[PDB]
Amino acid sequence: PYTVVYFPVRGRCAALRMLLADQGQSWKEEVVTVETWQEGSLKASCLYGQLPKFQDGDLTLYQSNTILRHLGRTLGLYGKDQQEAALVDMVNDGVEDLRCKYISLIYTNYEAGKDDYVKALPGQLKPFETLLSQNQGGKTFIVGDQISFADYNLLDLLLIHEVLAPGCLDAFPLLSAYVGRLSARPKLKAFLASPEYVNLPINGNGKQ
Amino acid sequence: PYTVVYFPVRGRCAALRMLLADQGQSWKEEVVTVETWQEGSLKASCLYGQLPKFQDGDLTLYQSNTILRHLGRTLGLYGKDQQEAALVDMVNDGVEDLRCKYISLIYTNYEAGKDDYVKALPGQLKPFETLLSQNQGGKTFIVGDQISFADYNLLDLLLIHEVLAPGCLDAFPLLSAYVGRLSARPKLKAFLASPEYVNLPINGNGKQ
Repeated sequence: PYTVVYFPVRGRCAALRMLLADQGQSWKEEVVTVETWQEGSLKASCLYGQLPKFQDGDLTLYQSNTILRHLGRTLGLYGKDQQEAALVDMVNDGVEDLRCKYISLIYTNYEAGKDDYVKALPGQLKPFETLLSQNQGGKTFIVGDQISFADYNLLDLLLIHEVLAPGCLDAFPLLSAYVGRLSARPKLKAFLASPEYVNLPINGNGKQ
Repeated sequence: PYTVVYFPVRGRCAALRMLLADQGQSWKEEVVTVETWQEGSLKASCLYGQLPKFQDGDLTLYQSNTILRHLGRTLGLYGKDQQEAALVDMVNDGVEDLRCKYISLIYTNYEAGKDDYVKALPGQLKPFETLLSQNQGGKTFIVGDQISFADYNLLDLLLIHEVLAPGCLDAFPLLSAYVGRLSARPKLKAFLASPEYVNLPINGNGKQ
C-alpha cells in the first residue's frame, strides 16, 4: 500500500496526505525524529539525502511533487486529457514556486522578511484567482471540472498563507470560496479536523 | 505548431529546445528583449509574470518544467509505464533542485559563493551517477531504456556545470559517458553545434 516517511510536521507532506485522505486511500506514516535523522543512516540512503520518502509497494519515491504527480497519475487526478494535464502541471509549478518563497521566509529570515513578503503576497496569489475566473467561473476546480493533485497542493498553499497572513484571501473571492468548498469535501473535512493533521506543526522551526 | 517566447539566452529553455531539436520538431522562436520586457505589457499578460511562454496551437503554457512534461507526454518521452513516469519525475525534480541552486549562485552571489558551490557539487551530482549505475549499468538513459524529457533536462544541467566547474564530471564515469553519448545523438549534436545554440549566452548576466 502506501507509506509516507517524513518528519513530524505538515510541511511538504500536507498536500499529498490531504490527497490520500480525500481519495479514501489508506497509508502508513513513518515518523522520522530529528535524532534519527542526525544519526546519518537514513539521510545517506535517501536519493537526495532528504524527505519525504514514499513507498507504493516496492516503488520508492522521493520529492513531494513526484509523489503528488504519481498519486495524480495512478488515482486519476491529472486532468481529463493532455491539455488539462499540462495546465495541472502549470498550476502545480506555480504553487511550488510560491511554496519555495514561503519556505525561505519561514526558515531563513522570517523576522526581517515577513512584512515585505506579506506585502508582495497579493501579487503572488492573483494568478491563481485569475485561473479560477477562467475555469467555469471558479465554481469547480483549479483546472477542468474534476479535482487534480494541483488542487490539493494549491489548497495547502492557501491554508498555510491564511495562517501567515490572516485575511490574505479576502481580496480574492474565487480563491476564498475555493478553499471553503474544497475544505468542505467530507473526507477532507474530517481529515483536516483530525489530530493527525491538527496536532502537527506546519513547519519544523515553530514559525508559521 | 510550437513557439518558444523567451529572452535571448539558453537558460531555462535550453533543455526543451534540445528536446525539440533531437525529436525532429519544428518550432518558432520569439525573442523578448530586455527593452520589450521592461515596457510591461508582456510581463502582465504572463500568468506568473515570467518567461518562458510556450504555444502549442492555441494551448499557451508557462513554466519550463510544464513545457518539458507537456512535450514528454505528447511526444512519448515520459517512461514506458507509470512506474517509469514517476522515476522520470523524480529525476527532473532533482535536476530542477540543483538548477535552482545554480541559478541562485549565478544571479545572487557568484563572487563569494562559487568556491563553496563547486566544493558541494560532487555531492550534488552523485545521486545522478547512482541512478545511472542502477539502470542497465548507465549504458542507456537516466530512466528506462528510452529517452525522456528528464534526460534533456539533466544533460543541460551537466553541460552548464562543466562550464562552471570544468572537470566536475571526471569523478563520475557514468555521467561523463552519458553526456558524451547523448551529445552525440545526430540531431542533438547538430543542434548543439549550431549558432542558434552556441551564440546564445547560458545566463542573462554574463556569468557562467
